[PDB]
Amino acid sequence: VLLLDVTPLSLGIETMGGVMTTLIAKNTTIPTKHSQVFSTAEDNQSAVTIHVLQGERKRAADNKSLGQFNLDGINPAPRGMPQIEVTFDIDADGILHVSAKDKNSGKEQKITIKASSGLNEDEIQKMVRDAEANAEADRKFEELVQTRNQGDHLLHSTRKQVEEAGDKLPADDKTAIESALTALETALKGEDKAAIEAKMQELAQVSQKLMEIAQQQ
Amino acid sequence: PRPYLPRPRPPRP
Repeated sequence: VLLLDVTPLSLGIETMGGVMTTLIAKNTTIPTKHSQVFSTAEDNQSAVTIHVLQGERKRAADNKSLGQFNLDGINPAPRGMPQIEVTFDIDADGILHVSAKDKNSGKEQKITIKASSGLNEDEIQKMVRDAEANAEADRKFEELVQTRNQGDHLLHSTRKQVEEAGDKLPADDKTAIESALTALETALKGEDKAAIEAKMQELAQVSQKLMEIAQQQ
Repeated sequence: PRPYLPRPRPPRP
């Protein structure tokens, strides 16, 4: 054949730290369907937002938003443990159906995105060239995000542990922990991997008595 | 293994 009807750009969803995760690759023939299992970003997260994106960039913010919906009622669990199956199905009319289902709770939500949605022909070409020009930067970004996400997880577990510790935690330690949490927060907004890892360390150094407390029966 | 999803945005602070 000299003509194939295809989805012109990659389609996927936003995942923790502003990353596009692709479910259907650019230039896939239609009709087509693919599924991938995702999980929660934080301990005891009760809901997830499925932000649907079209484009080739690894930074979610530089792709085209097609829609979003939420799925709630996720039962309490450690982050990473719930199984949220997300399915993209593009039919022969180019209509995109996106669903998310939590395997433990059985709850599901879906949206339908009409075929005219997303980028036009001129924006499609610009997008492909944009991603080609930014391929190395986007590699660096994904590295930065793995470190940001560790940073983010430590900040949350530490805050949870301070709450649970309450007045068992000495006043000098809480002050030092508070400062170090704020510092980690600030670093996480920059693009410097070493700076994040550095504040993670500074937080750990003031956290020994806390770790001891969290650890006992 | 699985990639992680963000939570819905709460009301503005």
